[PDB]
Amino acid sequence: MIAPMEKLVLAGPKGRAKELLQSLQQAGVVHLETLRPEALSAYQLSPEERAELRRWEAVSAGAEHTLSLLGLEAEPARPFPEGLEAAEKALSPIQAHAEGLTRQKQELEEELALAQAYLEPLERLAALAHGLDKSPFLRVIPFLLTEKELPLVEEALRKALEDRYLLAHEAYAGGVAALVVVHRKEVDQAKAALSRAGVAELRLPGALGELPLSEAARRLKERAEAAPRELSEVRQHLAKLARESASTLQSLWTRAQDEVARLKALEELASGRFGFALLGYVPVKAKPKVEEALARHKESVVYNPPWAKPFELLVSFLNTPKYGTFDPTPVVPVFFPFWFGMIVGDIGYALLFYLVGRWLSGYVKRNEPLVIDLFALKLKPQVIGKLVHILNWMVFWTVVWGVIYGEFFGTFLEHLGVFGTPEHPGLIPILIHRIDTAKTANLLILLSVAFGVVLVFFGLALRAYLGLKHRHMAHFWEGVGYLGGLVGVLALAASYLGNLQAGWLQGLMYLGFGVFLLAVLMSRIWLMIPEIFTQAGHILSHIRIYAVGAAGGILAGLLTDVGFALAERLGLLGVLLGLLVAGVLHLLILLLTTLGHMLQPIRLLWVEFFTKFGFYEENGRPYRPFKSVREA
Amino acid sequence: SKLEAILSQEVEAEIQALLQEAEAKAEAVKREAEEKAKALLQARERALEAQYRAALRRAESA
Repeated sequence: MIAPMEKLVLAGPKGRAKELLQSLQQAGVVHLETLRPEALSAYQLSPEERAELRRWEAVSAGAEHTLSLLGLEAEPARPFPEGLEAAEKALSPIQAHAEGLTRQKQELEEELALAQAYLEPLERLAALAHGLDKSPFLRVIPFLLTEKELPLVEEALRKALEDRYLLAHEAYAGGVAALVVVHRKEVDQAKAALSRAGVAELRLPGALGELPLSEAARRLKERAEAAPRELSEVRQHLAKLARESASTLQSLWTRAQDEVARLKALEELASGRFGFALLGYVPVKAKPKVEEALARHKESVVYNPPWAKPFELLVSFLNTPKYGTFDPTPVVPVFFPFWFGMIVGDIGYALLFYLVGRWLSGYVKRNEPLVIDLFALKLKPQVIGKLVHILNWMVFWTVVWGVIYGEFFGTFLEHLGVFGTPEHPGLIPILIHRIDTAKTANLLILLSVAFGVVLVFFGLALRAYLGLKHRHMAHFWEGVGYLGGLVGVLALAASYLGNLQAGWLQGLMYLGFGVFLLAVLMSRIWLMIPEIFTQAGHILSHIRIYAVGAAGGILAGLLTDVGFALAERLGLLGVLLGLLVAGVLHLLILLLTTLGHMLQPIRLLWVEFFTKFGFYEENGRPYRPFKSVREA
Repeated sequence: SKLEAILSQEVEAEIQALLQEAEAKAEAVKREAEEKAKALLQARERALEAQYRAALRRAESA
């Protein structure tokens, strides 16, 4: 259709544009536009085109509107070749009919409601009133009043009317539907009595409010009766319109929308590019080749194994450029051992999380609902669940390996020579727990420390690469320069870590280590010296975060002592299962906390990443929140 | 490039239609003149012929 000399649109990160542009040139494409800046020159546009487009928009919108009144909206699937005019035409009869039913249907509901409310008090008024509704010789005034209010209005009336009214009420509960009958002559005084009071007349909607009550009542009664049945019919028809028309609506929708995009596309490019990515034009010899591949860096719109699997997807995301310094990707293969490896549980902690994974590949029945995680049906976005199968793999793996460092843990919390712990007793493994014991514990703590060290190096090294390959001497020196300090830092720790080694051995070396630092920090000149203290907080942080990942972990395993070996009396094999009153609970409590746990790692990681150590999402900047990023 | 080849050829086809029209606007003029002239000689052939026949008539009458 439109773009008769025919469009391809590619979209993306701003930096990639030249490389993208090159990929597009290769494909078989011709007449590549705009190519920096914008504003095509005899390949633009006219409102005629726009008008026709407007017609597609009208249909598009219309299909949605009608779909709306019914309820739901369509999904990307099968458009189909149409007349645009045809599409517009198509929409009209069906929509109007459905819309018509809708229009009646709300009106019916309202009718039903109103009628229901009014009929009974009005009936009460009518019953008192008869003979005198008619008369305008005499006048009668309906109003409803409640039974406290029965003295207050009665006083207002009494003052005006005296006794020249005879004053009537009929009950219907919640008050009595009331009449004053007065002479017609007395009418203002009577109405005024209501006015002083603030008591209100049962005037009702429409013609009905105005009426002789008895007669009015008949009509009102009829509405009450009629409306639910009427509603049923209309509702059936509407329901009927969904059942049949939902596919129809969709096909139209898909078409109309796509067309709307398609049309739009032509219009924006016509004028003025994607932005920083790239359009262009093909004769139909050029047209088949071009779309299919042209290397992932971009989004277009058309006219061992565990370790490979999400990473494989990160290989492409390596390839998106911006600079000669290396790009986002690393996070997923970097996380995994520790991620899993905070989880260091036992029979009742870690080792049952498989069941949950088995409820993501098998499911559950025993409470309300779940059916298939692959079909990800939900209380809050379904969609996501289908997408995050990449995550479903990593999670199934997370538990599996996590269970396993729990089982590493139960090597050292079973076996009778290693600790006092049973090899496999009459209660349960991991029984009178002892990794808590300070010396044993000390080792597990110190275990945590190491991963933090890795991170110190990994980040600053990447800074030196930043300036290396983005060429900034400023970045280079900054990333490199801090390492000048480091030998001396290692000295100071060591004098306590070995209690000896340095700090008075390599502390003479400290005297020279401190100067080396400030040399190239000084080469940039840098009044921006002070910061170096703050860097000192960070190292310790790695330790602490890991430390907690251990400690809170460890604590968790030691909580299964007070979960399942003991928690009232001392827990043997019956009071043990008097703890099982609590035991089921502890699983769900355990569930809550562990969501908490993982996020520290990533926070940790983010400290490094968004100090621009390998990552060009960071406080914005193309690429997008890391939250969204790593998951594929 | 196949696009610009086509852009040339088209504009060039557009030229071909301008010329063809212009030619026709010349031809119609050419043919107008031709009729116009024919019609004029006719008017004077008629009259003179008559003015002859009658004149001589007056010669006879004398």
